[PDB]
Amino acid sequence: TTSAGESADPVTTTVENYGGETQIQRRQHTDVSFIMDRFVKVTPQNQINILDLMQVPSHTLVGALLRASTYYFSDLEIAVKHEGDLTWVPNGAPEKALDNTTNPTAYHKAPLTRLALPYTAPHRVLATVYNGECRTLPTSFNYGAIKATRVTELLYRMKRAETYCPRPLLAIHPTEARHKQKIVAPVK
Amino acid sequence: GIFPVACSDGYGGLVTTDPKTADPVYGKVFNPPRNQLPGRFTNLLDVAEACPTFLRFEGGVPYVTTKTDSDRVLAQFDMSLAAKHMSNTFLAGLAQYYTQYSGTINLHFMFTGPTDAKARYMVAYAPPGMEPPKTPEAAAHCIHAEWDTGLNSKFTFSIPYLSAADYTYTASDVAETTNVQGWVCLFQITHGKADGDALVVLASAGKDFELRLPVDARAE
Amino acid sequence: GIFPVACSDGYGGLVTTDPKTADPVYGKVFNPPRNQLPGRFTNLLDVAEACPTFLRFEGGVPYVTTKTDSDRVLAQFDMSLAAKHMSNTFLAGLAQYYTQYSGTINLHFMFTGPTDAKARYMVAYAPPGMEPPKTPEAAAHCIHAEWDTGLNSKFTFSIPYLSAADYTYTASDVAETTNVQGWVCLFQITHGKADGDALVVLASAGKDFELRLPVDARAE
Amino acid sequence: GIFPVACSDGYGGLVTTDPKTADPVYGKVFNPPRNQLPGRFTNLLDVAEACPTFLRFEGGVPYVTTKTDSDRVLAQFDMSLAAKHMSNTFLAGLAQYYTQYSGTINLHFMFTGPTDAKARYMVAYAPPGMEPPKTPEAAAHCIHAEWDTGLNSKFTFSIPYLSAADYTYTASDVAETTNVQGWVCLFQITHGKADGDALVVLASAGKDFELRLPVDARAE
Amino acid sequence: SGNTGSIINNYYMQQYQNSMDTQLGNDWFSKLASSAFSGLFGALLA
Amino acid sequence: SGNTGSIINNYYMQQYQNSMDTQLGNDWFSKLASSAFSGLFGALLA
Amino acid sequence: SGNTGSIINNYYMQQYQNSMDTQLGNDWFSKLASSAFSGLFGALLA
Amino acid sequence: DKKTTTLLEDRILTTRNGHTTSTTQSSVGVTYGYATAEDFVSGPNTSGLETRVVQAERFFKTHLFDWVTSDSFGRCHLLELPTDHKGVYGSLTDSYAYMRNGWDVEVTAVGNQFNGGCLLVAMVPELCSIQKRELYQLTLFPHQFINPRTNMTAHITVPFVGVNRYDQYKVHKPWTLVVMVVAPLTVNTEGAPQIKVYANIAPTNVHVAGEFPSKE
Repeated sequence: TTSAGESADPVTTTVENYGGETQIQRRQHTDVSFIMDRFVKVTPQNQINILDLMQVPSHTLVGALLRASTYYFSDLEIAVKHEGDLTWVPNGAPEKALDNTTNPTAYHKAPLTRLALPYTAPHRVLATVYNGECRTLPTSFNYGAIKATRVTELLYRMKRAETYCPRPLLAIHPTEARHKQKIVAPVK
Repeated sequence: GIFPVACSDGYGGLVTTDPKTADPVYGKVFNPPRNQLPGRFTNLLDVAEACPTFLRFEGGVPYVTTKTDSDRVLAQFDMSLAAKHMSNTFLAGLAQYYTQYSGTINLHFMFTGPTDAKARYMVAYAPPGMEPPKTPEAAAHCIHAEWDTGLNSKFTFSIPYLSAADYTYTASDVAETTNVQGWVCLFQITHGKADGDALVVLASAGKDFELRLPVDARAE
Repeated sequence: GIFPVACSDGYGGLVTTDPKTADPVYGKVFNPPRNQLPGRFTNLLDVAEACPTFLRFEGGVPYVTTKTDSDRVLAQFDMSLAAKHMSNTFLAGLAQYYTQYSGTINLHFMFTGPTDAKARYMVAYAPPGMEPPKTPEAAAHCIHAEWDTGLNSKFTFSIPYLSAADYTYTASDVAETTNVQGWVCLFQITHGKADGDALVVLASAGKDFELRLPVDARAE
Repeated sequence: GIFPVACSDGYGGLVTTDPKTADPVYGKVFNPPRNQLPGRFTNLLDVAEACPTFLRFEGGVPYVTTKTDSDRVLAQFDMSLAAKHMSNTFLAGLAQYYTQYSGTINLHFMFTGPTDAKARYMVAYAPPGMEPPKTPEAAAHCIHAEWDTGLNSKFTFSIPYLSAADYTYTASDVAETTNVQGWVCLFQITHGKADGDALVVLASAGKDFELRLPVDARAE
Repeated sequence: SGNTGSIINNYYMQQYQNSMDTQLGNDWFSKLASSAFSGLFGALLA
Repeated sequence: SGNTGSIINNYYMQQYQNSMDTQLGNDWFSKLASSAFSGLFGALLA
Repeated sequence: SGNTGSIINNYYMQQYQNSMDTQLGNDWFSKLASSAFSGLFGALLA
Repeated sequence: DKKTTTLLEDRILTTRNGHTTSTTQSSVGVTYGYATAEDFVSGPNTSGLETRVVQAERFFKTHLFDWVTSDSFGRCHLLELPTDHKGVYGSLTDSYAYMRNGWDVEVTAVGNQFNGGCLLVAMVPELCSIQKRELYQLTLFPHQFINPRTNMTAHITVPFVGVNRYDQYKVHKPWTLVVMVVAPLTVNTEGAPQIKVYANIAPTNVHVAGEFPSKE
């Protein structure tokens, strides 16, 4: 169909235009809450680690999709491999609090510690970008912090995720006509 | 006595996509209200349908320009979400995180020449199994649409999903020399004083477009 | 057979704030009766609302005295639960164990001069973003109240919660040079023979004052 | 407190045929539709009953040929699923994966001589305990059937299950010198100009044939 | 169905335990075996 | 009550889990805070 | 909701398992996609 | 255009903001971005002390840039909002500590119908800078195109957005107006030689809280 292209009103033609038939679609895998709900690894600091989803690398599935939203909300689960006991403090806590074990402290139990944590920021939602300094995000954009004698692995998992105002999501720029890769296949 | 249980081997290890939740440690937290915030999206494909994004042509521009040759091919590219032409689209950005897709992909063409420039174009879908057509006459035998310029500057066309299997791969294998899903062929039938004018092209998901099987495949 | 279970990795370690209870070992203990004991409190904020405690001014005293200058500022301090002026209050003692707060804080001013000493005072709340006012004339443009002395010796005023976010921090960060929540400014408009007389100041929690997110942050 | 349990010794190890299922890790996968696909089979014995397959005789052929001697034995073989004569049948291919069977096995005989070749045959089942008969006269005392050629080229006969126990073994033990389940004896009573003509033989499962106790016994 | 024998309900939803089948718009060998001729083709005596 | 959050019943009887209170023969600060004067003591204008 | 698939009730109260949302005093992209024009703008022949 | 010779028909739109109006005869409609109304304006962060200031809800103007034939695809002009304002709205930012408002934005690029080329105008939240590849997806944001053969005016209306219900505009700018060249300007023989791009903007639903002291 033709239309006024200057308008942002979406136009979605279908194959029925030339005699085809539109099929049924099942889009559960592109549901935001479902797709963000899985663990992703970040490289940890030795002891004190601020819980900040922007640490998730931008090329990962979770990191790229998170960056494709401007504002977001979620609760969180973390899985941590650590020596010693692990202490968590909420958003707004003095860093010294990390040495006091009345703050949620999980005693070491092999092979790792998994915890469910609530959102604790003072804002109604957080943002992946913030036009203040025109990089740096306000200090209040975090889910608290953790500390152990040694933290060797740290995974984040967004729960009940909500996203607002989509932003660019980019695939790899290929050099040839098509980006080609080795796909899994039965052997020789 | 107490309840006897069999602690089973092969179960219980942490799985990164497991369907259960962790034990909580800090309760009774009430959040600041966020109801009615603007711009929410709950399914990435709603965004993909509603917001078409630009294709990329030779030279790194989102348009093809009128030719004044005997060569009437404006663009010909692999119908692949891994194609260079689709590489800056939101659709390709989303598709890299799933292994399979099915359904309709819509292309939009917007003419930007002045009022005194006129043209007639043709889009055709060439299926795999034969080399793609080099002329509008050979391409006429394919599924295709022709349109001209006028008051409405945009034309939209649905590329149909046709394949032996019910799903196709979003990625392209190093062994597949010719594109397994065929080609999109855009021709200029003719033009009247439209030399140098640009036809801008965008793509969006169709009504039955579907992505399935999440996958995290990038190394960087 | 017996019931199979998956002993799950990542669960089961002792957590200092966990929501479950230990197994008991010594039963059937009945306690001496303690019903109707006087003075019970079940929420720390009931105490904070009902019992105002003293502010601390220069010199380590809970009052400011009438000035006989051209300088009409009695006190100006950061609206912060970490401010030195609030440091001996029950409110600050409670706030150090939570990371965030919201709501109203009430200030009380009690005149203690003799019957033949009269005065007129002004309290103003100056929000962050501009330097605090140095004179009653500049402060008039802020939210403020003026009152004079008479039969009733006390005046109470609510400092409003105004902020971009729904909660503010109880602690003050080493990087924040100017107080993020503004200032409380107390001025003397004028006085009649009140030289040297003391205006005692106290603070209590307002009706919607709220503390959230317990935290144990002291090293000593 | 929490629920106490006894983690029991002797339970929980992985068992290759256990009756429970693993924990899932990747949900919400919908399959392409496959309803009404042709050729489905849900029980291997339905196939064994409906599709008779060829016996194997000396020389590696699925038929016996008319003899012109005084010797009237066309074939005599052990009534065993491990017999060389049954070794290329689907029935034997299935039976090697179970340790016991019971019930009826059907043999089919199809005459392929020209219209002017006639013959009369006899099949007999000889039970264990006495040597198998060498002549049609001695075999007459066994359960048996005789038939001749004509318009219908095929004759089918049920070998009965007769044994002391309710089940018999599908495999044959190295210690059993004579077949524990007896013999199948096929004779030619006489023929009229059928020299060299072939009688093709096949076998299928009968209505009450049953295999039980799966076993994986091959080393190669 | 299959080699499964627990009497209690699976802890996980079906949507997670297995892939879900869909339908568009049937045991051939069972019908074929059932259709087998089991009689006698001519006349029977005694 | 307190920092406890299990939805299922305790496996042990109350008599064992905690000491049992007895009665002979009441939140003072809650009443005190509720009784606070929140008005205005004289006449109000505008 | 999300990638969760247990059929049995969580052992912990909701108040502990997650933060609790509050309300003051809505899927924009779903409405936007649904509102898309899917017809034909002029006359249709054959 | 979906209307009817020169710029016309149901393509004539008049917008009124306060005592200011703007009329265009080549409208292509109005794009509402993210919502068609504001979310709650009275929440707990202002303790019922906020007020609306209707006198600030009116059009103000600025030049953006001059579109010339040498600009190529991707050439952009960014305008963070709020911007300098010397009228009533601007004085509010010096008088109150907290504020919120949406924007009613009109961008015009007046050449003639013999020019060719195309501009994309978009309102983008939290945008300081953008990469070249991301420009191919600028249509994910509330937008409208200006294509000389069809129109000279783009109109986008957006609500206030942000992690906070009220803002401190001296330190944060929630919206950025971006105008990008999609296809280069062509002049040919009868087109205008260049096209100056101007913005006519009105703050909407202006609320303020937290009165400041005077400098006196």
